[PDB]
Amino acid sequence: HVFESNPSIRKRQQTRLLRKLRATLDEYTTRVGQQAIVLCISPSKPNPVFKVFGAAPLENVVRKYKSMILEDLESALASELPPLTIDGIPVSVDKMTQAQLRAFIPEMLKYSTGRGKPGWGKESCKPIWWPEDIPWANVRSDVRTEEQKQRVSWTQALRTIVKNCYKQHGREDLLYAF
Amino acid sequence: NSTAADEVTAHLAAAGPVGMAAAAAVATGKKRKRPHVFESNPSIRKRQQTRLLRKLRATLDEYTTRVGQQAIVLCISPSKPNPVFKVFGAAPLENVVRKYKSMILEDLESALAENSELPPLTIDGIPVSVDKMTQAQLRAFIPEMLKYSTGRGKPGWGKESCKPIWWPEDIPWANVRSDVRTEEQKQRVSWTQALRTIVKNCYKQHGREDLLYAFE
DNA sequence: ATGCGCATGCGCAT
DNA sequence: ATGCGCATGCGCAT
Repeated sequence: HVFESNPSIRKRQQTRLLRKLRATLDEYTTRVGQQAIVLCISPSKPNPVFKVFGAAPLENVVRKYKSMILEDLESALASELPPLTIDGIPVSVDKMTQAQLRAFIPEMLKYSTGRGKPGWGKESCKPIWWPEDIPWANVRSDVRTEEQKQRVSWTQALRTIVKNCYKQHGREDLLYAF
Repeated sequence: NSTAADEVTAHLAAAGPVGMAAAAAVATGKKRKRPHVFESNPSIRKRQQTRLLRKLRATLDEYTTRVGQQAIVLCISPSKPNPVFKVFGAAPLENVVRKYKSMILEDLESALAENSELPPLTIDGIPVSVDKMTQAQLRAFIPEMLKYSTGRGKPGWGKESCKPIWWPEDIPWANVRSDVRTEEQKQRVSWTQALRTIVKNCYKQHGREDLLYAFE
């Protein structure tokens, strides 16, 4: 998507998306039975909008933090690939489990190639950085030769897939968490 | 916020602070007359949580891009020892909010403060039926259930002097870490069913079979 | 001695 | 066509 430069269209979209956020969140909080809120902010003068909606009592709890969150936010304000984080927490590539790597790699691929679907098994879709000793095949199930498995554990091969991608894009800053 | 006035939210609210958080969340929606209802099956509920978080992330992304405005979703489960506190959305608001995990958790817990030898069956504080637990959850639960049932810190796996009186006759008295049944035993009863039988037998023996079937 | 949690396959909804 | 998440062994810290 793109920022909507026309304000009339921007207010139309805001209304549509905010409302869709409310309906999706209401479905989430009821069906999952979990406290969750959406928080939207604009520090525009002279009255910044601090809009919270979702589950009670989380909604009123978060509202009490308007002044502090607004303060802290003005302040933070003072080749793309995902950061090495699983659920908002940073992980070393060497810290990720096989299960974390199997989930991380298809997301990484989307960023690296631009494709929503990787096209496993089609050589025309294989990235240039794909490791030479790993078949271009769904990481769902290791299909390497049995001697390949003796040399390199599957967890280590999966880490190599990730390391090759970040280095190919020159994103050591993300891989090593500078 | 009055949660006792519906059976599902009633059972949720009596499970403790995680369940009170859940009951209050479901009750928020009952006030808006919304169509949906809570999902008692933890495998379906996990699947819906995944689908629905994906949709929220995508809508937050579109909103933040098209409207140009910082926006996050925050989800919390006040569990112990590790509470769920996931924030996602626009940066840097995402990281601003993360720094208040401490305060927001204690503030949520405050606002929510408004007879069995055997523990309740819950997944991360949410009541669950024994027939809906996964194999991993049953296998992890059994050694904790043995501590409660026998009072022993160590179960003495394989010591016949430690085998519980309710232990199922067609399962070796052996660490549920690894199924050591014979192949014919394995063909007759799935490992998940055997593990359910271990649990069911224990609760039956203690007279607390009512703790086994949350939400039917 | 014993259970936490990874490894990894693979069912199956997508 | 594709990746979530359950089934179970087992490494290994305790």
